[PDB]
Amino acid sequence: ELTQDPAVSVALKQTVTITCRGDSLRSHYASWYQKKPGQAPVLLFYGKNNRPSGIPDRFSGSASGNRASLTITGAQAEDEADYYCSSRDKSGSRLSVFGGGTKLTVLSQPKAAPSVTLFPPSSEELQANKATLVCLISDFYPGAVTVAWKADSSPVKAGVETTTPSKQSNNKYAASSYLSLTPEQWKSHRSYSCQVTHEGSTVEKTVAP
Amino acid sequence: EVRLVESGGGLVKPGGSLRLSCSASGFDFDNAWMTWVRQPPGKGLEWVGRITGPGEGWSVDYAESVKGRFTISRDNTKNTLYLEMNNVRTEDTGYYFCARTGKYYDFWSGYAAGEEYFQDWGQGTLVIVSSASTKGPSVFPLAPSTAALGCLVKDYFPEPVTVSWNSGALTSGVHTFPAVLQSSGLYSLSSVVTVPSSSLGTQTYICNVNHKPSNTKVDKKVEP
Repeated sequence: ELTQDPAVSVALKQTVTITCRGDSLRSHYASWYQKKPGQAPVLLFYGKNNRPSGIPDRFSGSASGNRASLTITGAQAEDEADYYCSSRDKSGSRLSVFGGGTKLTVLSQPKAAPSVTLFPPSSEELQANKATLVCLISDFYPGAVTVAWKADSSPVKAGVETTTPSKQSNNKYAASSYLSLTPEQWKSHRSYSCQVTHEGSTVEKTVAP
Repeated sequence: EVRLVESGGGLVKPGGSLRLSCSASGFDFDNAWMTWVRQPPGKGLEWVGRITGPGEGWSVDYAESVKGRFTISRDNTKNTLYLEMNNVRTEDTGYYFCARTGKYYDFWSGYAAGEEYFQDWGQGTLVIVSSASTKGPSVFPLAPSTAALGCLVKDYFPEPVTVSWNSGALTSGVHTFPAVLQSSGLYSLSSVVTVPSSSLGTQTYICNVNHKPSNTKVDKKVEP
């Protein structure tokens, strides 16, 4: 399995490195891919040092240990996309595996902290034997957040469903995360929190019955 | 000059079947290794499988989560590749890519020393998996505790739904968010308007939800 950081930001004309980690990388090289929304992926680098014709020289791949890295020197606005690493899953394996992907944002706007609003289950919904917490995240840049739901201070994993962030009209991104609970589960606890982390800062909103 | 076109996308119920076709041009297709890759919407890429040419015995490999259900075949006389999807599940949604695959080969080491890479990709074909065919939404009020109130639209298929507030009179501060597909295969979304706390009651706010495929219109007032 190959692991990549989900988000990376770079300023215009600067240098950034996206790194992929995995056990199989100690035996095999990694190919690197760029995918833009609504567009086919593009192979950027493969093998030890192999760059396809048409790929600008400012892209370059390196590898050491269990790590394979892609470097972009002098980043341009056209470099904003998702980047994926691919390799064998196991040494000598016949299969191939992709990495989680890394959203590279080339900064085009000031960094914006997310606005968060947490909504408890509506009374009518509870009368229908359902409970849905709605956490709404808007007005943030760059478009990458992590959402952690907590019942009291105990982490909650079941019932969570989160959308991938998408650009609003005001040029920033917006996302939503829904926690579905049984009506009994909502009544039992003192509080249910929605915590949104973005660029190293965490915002917490809390609801209670 | 190298062109790959995927086709066969559509909606299939769980347990159903569907064949994707990927037509190739501008290269010697008879020898090229071909790989299927899929991307769940808003998620990353997943390697599905690869089929080799006649020289390698038509050897095919499948990802673990897909083995036994999908079959890869090809018609070199027609320059097409097929992904045969059977016992299809909800996780199979939805964007499927065929890729021209290169590989390292050495006579002593075979292929075990090297890796594969997909030098060209098609644009993709979308496969949606869900038992639902047409389902109107349920609408619930998100009451205010700057204040914020909105509506919750739940359990509809297919997209789109359109949310307007006060029959289009209210547009400032309105923010309808993108929908989300649940594991059930249904969509839910929320639209919220943010107003100062003082004005919360002086004006009444009603959201208008319009799901055209099920031919439903829902109007729901929001009260504190």
